[PDB]
Amino acid sequence: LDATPKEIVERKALRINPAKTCQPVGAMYAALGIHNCLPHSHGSQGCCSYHRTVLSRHFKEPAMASTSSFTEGASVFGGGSNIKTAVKNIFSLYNPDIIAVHTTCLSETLGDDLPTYISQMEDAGSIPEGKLVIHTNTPSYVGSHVTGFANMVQGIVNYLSENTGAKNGKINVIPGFVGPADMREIKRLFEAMDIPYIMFPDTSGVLDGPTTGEYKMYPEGGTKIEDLKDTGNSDLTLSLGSYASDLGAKTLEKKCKVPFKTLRTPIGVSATDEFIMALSEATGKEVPASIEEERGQLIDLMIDAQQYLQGKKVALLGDPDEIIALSKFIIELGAIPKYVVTGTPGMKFQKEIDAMLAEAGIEGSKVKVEGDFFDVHQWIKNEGVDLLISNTYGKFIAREENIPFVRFGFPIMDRYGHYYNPKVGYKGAIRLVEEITNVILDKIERECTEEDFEVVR
Amino acid sequence: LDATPKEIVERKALRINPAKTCQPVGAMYAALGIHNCLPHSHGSQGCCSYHRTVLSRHFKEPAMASTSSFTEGASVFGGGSNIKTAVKNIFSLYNPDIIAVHTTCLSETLGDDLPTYISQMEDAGSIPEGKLVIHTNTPSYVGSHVTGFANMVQGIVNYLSENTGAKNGKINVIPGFVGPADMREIKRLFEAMDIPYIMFPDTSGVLDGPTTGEYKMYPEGGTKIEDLKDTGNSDLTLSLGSYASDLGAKTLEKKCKVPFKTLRTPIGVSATDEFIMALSEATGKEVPASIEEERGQLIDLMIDAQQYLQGKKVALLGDPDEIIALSKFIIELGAIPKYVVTGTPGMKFQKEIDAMLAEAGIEGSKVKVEGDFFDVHQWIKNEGVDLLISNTYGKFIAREENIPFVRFGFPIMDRYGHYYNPKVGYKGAIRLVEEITNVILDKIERECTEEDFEVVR
Amino acid sequence: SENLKDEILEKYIPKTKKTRSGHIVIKTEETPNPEIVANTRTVPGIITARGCAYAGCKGVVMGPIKDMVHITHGPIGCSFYTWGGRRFKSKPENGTGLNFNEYVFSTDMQESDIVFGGVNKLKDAIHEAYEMFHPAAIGVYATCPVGLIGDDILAVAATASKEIGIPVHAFSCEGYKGVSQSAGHHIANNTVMTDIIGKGNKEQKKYSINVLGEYNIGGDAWEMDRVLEKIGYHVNATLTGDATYEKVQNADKADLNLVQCHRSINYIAEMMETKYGIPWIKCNFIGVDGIVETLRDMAKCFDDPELTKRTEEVIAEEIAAIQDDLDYFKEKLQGKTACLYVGGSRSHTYMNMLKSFGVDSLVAGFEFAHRDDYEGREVIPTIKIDADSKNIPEITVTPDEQKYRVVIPEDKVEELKKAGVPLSSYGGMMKEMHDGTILIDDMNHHDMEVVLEKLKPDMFFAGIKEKFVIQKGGVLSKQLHSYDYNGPYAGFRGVVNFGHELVNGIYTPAWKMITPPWKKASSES
Amino acid sequence: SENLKDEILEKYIPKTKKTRSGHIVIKTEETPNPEIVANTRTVPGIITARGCAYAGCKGVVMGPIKDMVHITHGPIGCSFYTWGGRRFKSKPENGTGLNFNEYVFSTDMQESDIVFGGVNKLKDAIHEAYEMFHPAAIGVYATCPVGLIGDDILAVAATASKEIGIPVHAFSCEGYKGVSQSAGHHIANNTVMTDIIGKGNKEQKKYSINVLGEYNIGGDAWEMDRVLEKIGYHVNATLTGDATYEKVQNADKADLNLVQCHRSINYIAEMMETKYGIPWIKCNFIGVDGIVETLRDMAKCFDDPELTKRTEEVIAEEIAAIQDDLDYFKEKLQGKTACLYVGGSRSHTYMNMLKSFGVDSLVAGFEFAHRDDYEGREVIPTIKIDADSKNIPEITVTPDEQKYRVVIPEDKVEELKKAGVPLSSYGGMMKEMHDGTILIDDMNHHDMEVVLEKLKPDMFFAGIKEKFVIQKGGVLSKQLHSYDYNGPYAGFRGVVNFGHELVNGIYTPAWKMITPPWKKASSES
Ligand code: CFM
Ligand code: CFM
Ligand SMILES: [Ca+2]
Ligand SMILES: [Ca+2]
Repeated sequence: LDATPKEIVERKALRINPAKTCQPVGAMYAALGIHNCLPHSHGSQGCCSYHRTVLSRHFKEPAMASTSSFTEGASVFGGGSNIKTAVKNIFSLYNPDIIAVHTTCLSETLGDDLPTYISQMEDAGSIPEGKLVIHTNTPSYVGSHVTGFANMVQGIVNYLSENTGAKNGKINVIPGFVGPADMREIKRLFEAMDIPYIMFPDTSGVLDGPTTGEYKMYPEGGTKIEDLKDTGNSDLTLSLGSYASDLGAKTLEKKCKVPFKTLRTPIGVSATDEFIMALSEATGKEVPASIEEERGQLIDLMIDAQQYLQGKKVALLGDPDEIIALSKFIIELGAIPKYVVTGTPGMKFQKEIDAMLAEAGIEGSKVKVEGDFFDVHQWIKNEGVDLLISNTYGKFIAREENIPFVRFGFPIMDRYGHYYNPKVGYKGAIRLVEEITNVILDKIERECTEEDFEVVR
Repeated sequence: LDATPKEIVERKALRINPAKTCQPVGAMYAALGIHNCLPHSHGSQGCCSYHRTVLSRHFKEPAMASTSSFTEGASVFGGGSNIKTAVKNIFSLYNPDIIAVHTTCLSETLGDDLPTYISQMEDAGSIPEGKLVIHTNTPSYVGSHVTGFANMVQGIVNYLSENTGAKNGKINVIPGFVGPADMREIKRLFEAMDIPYIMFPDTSGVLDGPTTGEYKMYPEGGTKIEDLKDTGNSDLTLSLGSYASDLGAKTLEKKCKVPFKTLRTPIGVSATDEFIMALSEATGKEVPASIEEERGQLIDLMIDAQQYLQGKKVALLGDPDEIIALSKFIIELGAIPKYVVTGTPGMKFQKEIDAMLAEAGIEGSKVKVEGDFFDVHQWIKNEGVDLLISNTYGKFIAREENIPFVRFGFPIMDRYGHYYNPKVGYKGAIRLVEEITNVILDKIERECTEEDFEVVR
Repeated sequence: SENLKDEILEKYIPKTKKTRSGHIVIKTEETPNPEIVANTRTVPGIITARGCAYAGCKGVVMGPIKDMVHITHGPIGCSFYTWGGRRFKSKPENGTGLNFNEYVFSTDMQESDIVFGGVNKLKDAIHEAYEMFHPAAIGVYATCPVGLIGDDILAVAATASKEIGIPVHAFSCEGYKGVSQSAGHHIANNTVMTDIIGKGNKEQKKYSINVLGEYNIGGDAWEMDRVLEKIGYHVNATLTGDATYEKVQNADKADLNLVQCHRSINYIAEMMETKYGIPWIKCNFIGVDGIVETLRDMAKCFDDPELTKRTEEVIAEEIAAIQDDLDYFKEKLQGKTACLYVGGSRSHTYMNMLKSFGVDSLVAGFEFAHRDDYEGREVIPTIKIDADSKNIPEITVTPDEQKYRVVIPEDKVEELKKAGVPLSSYGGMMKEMHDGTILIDDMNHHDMEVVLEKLKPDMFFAGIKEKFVIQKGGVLSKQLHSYDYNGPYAGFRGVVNFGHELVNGIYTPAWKMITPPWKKASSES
Repeated sequence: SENLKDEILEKYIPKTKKTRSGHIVIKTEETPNPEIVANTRTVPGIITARGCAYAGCKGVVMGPIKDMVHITHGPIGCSFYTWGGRRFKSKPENGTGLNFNEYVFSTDMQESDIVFGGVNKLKDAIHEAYEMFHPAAIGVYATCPVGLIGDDILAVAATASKEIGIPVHAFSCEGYKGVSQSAGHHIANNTVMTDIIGKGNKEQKKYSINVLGEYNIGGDAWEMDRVLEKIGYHVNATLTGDATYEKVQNADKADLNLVQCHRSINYIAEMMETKYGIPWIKCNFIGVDGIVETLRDMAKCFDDPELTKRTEEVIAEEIAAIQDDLDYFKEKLQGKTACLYVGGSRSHTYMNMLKSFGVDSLVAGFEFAHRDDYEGREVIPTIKIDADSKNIPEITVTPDEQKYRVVIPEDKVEELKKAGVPLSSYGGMMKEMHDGTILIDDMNHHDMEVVLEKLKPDMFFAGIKEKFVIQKGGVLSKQLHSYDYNGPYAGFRGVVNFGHELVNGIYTPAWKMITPPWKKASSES
């Protein structure tokens, strides 16, 4: 699985094997986090097929979205006419309570003003009694899917957040670009500390779920319009991801004036503790015996497995929020983050990683923001690493250089059941320690000599 | 990982690589499911040590127990004096609320009359107020560790579960010789249902547990002695799995006529649906959405991974009660049970999984009660199987014969974390569909040719 | 007939009801095979299956050639979503050679490239790709912003070619062209035809065959070429899959062209007949009947009994090992009903195969194909162009003065006449569809749910978006695009893989256990 | 003062306190080397870690000989618990060599067997094993009921042996025998000496040395022999290790016997000298000090200039080899406190290796060791027996006449003075130990806890059941029996394994993360 020059070359313009994808699919993900939402791609129709096909492949599930299917002509006459028609065949045929719209390269390059287009459909009675249209602007040539997520969170606060003068004693949570299982786990934790919330997006009963025998275009998870409106009357917002929940955070607080705190995505001991600590300093809730047990069973696993988790150098690629907090966990475990890469941009990834290594006296590690898989493979060829944690395309390096691989991130389009596991919390972290220990011990028991092979490890 | 003939040698005397251990460990285990109880091997010294070592090496947790530390002289004058000294030293130095005594082949061949030594101790004031020594006769040259568990649980109804007339509204549930995570899940489906219960034994806050950074000789989980007493006046007793659970259930039903219900260990669709249905039928109440959904997600996962599942031949090796429930679940996954062995004696296992393959139309199967690991490897030498699901020693067959293998049962001593997730319910069936599928996909991903390597699967 | 058209059209708002209408045709003997309206705009806000022009050019025709770096000009997702999605198989030419199937090369456009068009980032990325990997040629493909930001990817490739000394081919396939990926095929077929077929030297062998339009998805071509290697035919070029640039270049060292997929390669099938006199045949290596016929037809175009004798020998030999399974397959599957929906051609080929198992294809249709794929090649004199289709340049071919020959004289008309050997003809799908059969062009999410709820098919063959919709309601969607990660589904050997996969998929145990005990019975426990 | 002894004792019912005091001692100045009562019977209902006779005869000593079928005569738990837990690594002799290491054989006793004797099952199982496997010897091992039930395994064995041809060897170690695993090491040792050991016919070699009482745990013996092999000695038997039954039968064809574990085969060392004239030295290959003097004293006995400098050559080259990390291990590990409780040799052998690091031992005991092991082989006249215990065969031998030889002339007493080469002597544990230290024969869970909570060590070495009590309380415990499934810990390369494992044990971060930030000062405010 080869032909990478071992000899490192630095490339200026040829992007090979990217460790990111384009904004619209993050924006499609987040919009599927609203109940009775049907995402709309406003640009050519190629972009819709591609993004719904990746969402189905990673969750073995349906992504449903519609297009202003742009032709030759919209390059001359905009996409006004296109979303107008699109909205009439949507509401007529398959009616969402909300159409959440986002754009592609085309609409951003052509200068499409879907603020006036919406007001036109609206004035023109093309939006029925009581229904609605929301939009965000997801330009493909800046940022990545984390940024499309982060922008759709803002467009929905911007259209829907209200301070109607009456505070709920709820805390708003924006879970970041995490999967249904992590939203579901954090809801599990709120409620364990007995704190009412409003969590948006909420892919929970949308991108996992039951084969019951009836199909619904609008599954029943996601946030209800009414609750998305009530976010303006909360006491606090908690952003779980400075790259993904923060535009929202700010935009809710500049608009409804509901103040926000930014935490790290809750992966591993350090960042999961500061998550329960944020829930205490805020409501004043005493932390139960249960979560206490959960913390300690991570500590007995971390400690019992310790021989295998010590001095293991790891290559990690992914999205900024999840890889920053997972690199903290890898340090906490005993291991060394040797190659830390994100395709998605931003200084903060790189200088947060820099002072966790520097902090821990780890040296020789390479931190690359805006790097791909061709970079990390060339690295492995001049300096072999001990574990690989990556989304599904990590497997090509892991079979060439026989490396223990742990699939993590978006996109994993490979194994079945993975979307039912948390990676957040102490439960998620237990499951991580467990698969990291097993892929390692798997390789050992395969590699070793007959005579030199054990029964208790 | 040598020496086994291809050419089958059906032995009548030489046992080789067995699929069982003797009685005392299940009884030891069972005793750790009582709160503030110290297990005691009434007999031979090295037995206690060996038995406390399989629990410490499976769970990576302490298993405490004391010995009568018999000598040559107890083989003349009885082991009475030996237990009488031990009762004293146990209460003074380590102070249990209850001491659960069970026996070994030495005292059992010696014919050592425990109930009269017991009588002697507090008729001669030896066992203090609020303290108890309870007991079961455990002849290691009979049955296995499931028989041991069976026997400790009927000794615990015999000494404790009394009917005072002041009847609770509870149903009692005996979980079988299942793990602390299995006992945790069966409590939690009851919590999703509102049914009040008493589960005994319960190794949940015990053989899996958190590093406090304090060592407590009596961990906090386990059935309380006040709860084991009101096991005599409850509305029903369900016993999960015949070989382990029926004995206490029938004996309770006899001293206090409390009904009992025998249902299988809840692994996969039939056994879980039925457990659930049983709680429903019996209590009048209806099944919650939480469960409908865990159920839906299971059927959906078995339907999405279905491609892989259909027609895989499986070699199963484990315990009677769970391999009965597990073979039915590979039968509903679409795989064939080819080689189903249990080491532990009993007709039922023959009979039940026999029926299971006639109403399924599966042929070519070697099901064998009271077999061993040598037998299944010799069979595989003749026509290979696609998956192996045994404890840790089946790994020698796996490596040697390049068979996918998932560890299951007693004892898994190679890995970390296993002990914290179930194999029971909808969850543990999701979990199991996940792990048999990854093991099969990982294999093919490893052994295909480089142009047969796939990216979506 | 017309009655299901009303169940489907009932719900549409009338302007969409009008447009949509010509795309749903029901076959009646009465209307002995009719006209469908294929290849116009997709309607906005309808949920369709369809793609972009780039998806047929970089995605499907060009992507397959194994030793050319294929680089994308535009933002990252156009490259990302081509990275192992469609599974065409390569292995390097004869153990040595290049193979680039595993990577995706891009120019990852950024905002400064969108405002100050990234043409040196192409110049640079072109020189970079060449220095690193020194490939057979480099292909530059255009994405939606290249066109509008005015980047002349064509000129940049021309300079590039001369400094870099390698063929550098530029392809304008901006996703806002045509109406679907069918348009994309046309754009790619032109540059190949002009500046790569014909250029080259490798002298021809006897019985040189080319299979045209076969992207070797899941091994299929390795399977056809197994059976043909086996007769003594020299397949000179599969046009694409595992195709070397050097093997496309010498695709005129052939005798017959065997168009497997007509919708993507017919432009070349046609232009070759004209420049070199290499007649095309419509061939079908999917399903047994299709296959036996394809073998007997091409053996009739070639002249000789030694080669006809061996064809009959290997025909026999082959289907006899495959036999007891064929039988098995039928017994499990007879009486069942299928509906089929792929793009371009797979709703048609997979039909003979399903008759072989006693399955009835009630409904069928394409998400991007044209009128002659349904009706016949005949109707091509007859077509209403308002459209948006291959209003994309069309090019003309004149006899190659030197390499023009007529390889069969006029017993070619004795082929077409006698025993109906399909010399330069196709008579589409509709032709083959049973009576009381429905055809739906660019069938959307609405349309398949009344076909599903009214009609109850036992299986439904579509793709990925669509797979989990059908499956969720309790009916079996197998995807005919990506084989459900299996393969071959072509040839005698594929036929038996397709057979079991389907058998296994219907007899899947969990299908029957979707409804719980307390719902379907113990409603109050 | 050191009221730790007094602290341990004070909670003890007073009949217990009087047996228990003799067990704990303090070595101190006035008292260099105090008496300790050792090989006492175990007190009932005190958590002791001690095993049974069978663990020591069948699991420990005989167990490692890899081409005998060692069949447990008794119920199934006795055979199951010797299935791979004791980590003697074995490897087939020279490729085609029988190895039964990954198997566990049994006549699994039953009910009918107790009431009628499974003496007949043992007869049939022996030729089932021989037939199926064809061993070198077959071994019979007796559990608790076998003594009780009347099956005389000795007589079945001897008979079947004649039938079969092969050596069937019956060993009575019914676990109610003795007071611990020691009883098993005496039982095994007579039989192997009497009817296995000087039965071969190899023509002894140049510098035939033997390692005795080495079972090869995690390749320890393989590292011992690679240093010894380098130098020029020919190791001839390791007694039991990775031993063929055959090089045990030829254990007599050495000049010098290196005893590594003194508690286990000191009976062999003894009788071997007395029948054949072969002197033993007390060797130690754990710790760089332990190993360099072993080597030097070995050279003192094969007084041979090249051999005596070859030792000096290889020692130095090999310490350069592990130098840089031995003094890294130190940078991080000096200043730390250690306590050791192991079986009957290791608590003493590791004691130099800790010191080499700068880690001090503070408390140390043994499970089943005796007075010569805590105190020195000299008190062997002062010891007298029964704990409840000893009805263990005291075998006795006569020198061969035709095969006894003076390997060292009385030069031996030159050497017992001459830097006292520990030739046929052993000064136990207490004299490597420093002042104000504690020794604790047969430690309970109560004792460990008092020690642990009063002295608060940094590491505590022990084994699988202690391992987890000690670290749940949050202190490092590594295992000195199983090596924590890595090794060698012995050797030269074997130093480095311990050091790194150990420092990676101390510097594990979850140690420091046990307290949640709230119940710390952050959860009542
Ligand atoms: S949907 Fe083929 S005209 Fe084209 S990717 Fe599939 S039914 Fe395409 S047969 Fe081909 S290899 Fe295809 S399966 Fe013509 S090439 S734009 Mo999706
Ligand atoms: S506890 Fe050795 S006297 Fe014996 S199994 Fe270990 S400290 Fe034994 S060195 Fe040895 S290989 Fe041993 S480690 Fe003597 S053989 S009855 Mo448990
Ligand atoms: Ca699904
Ligand atoms: Ca543990």
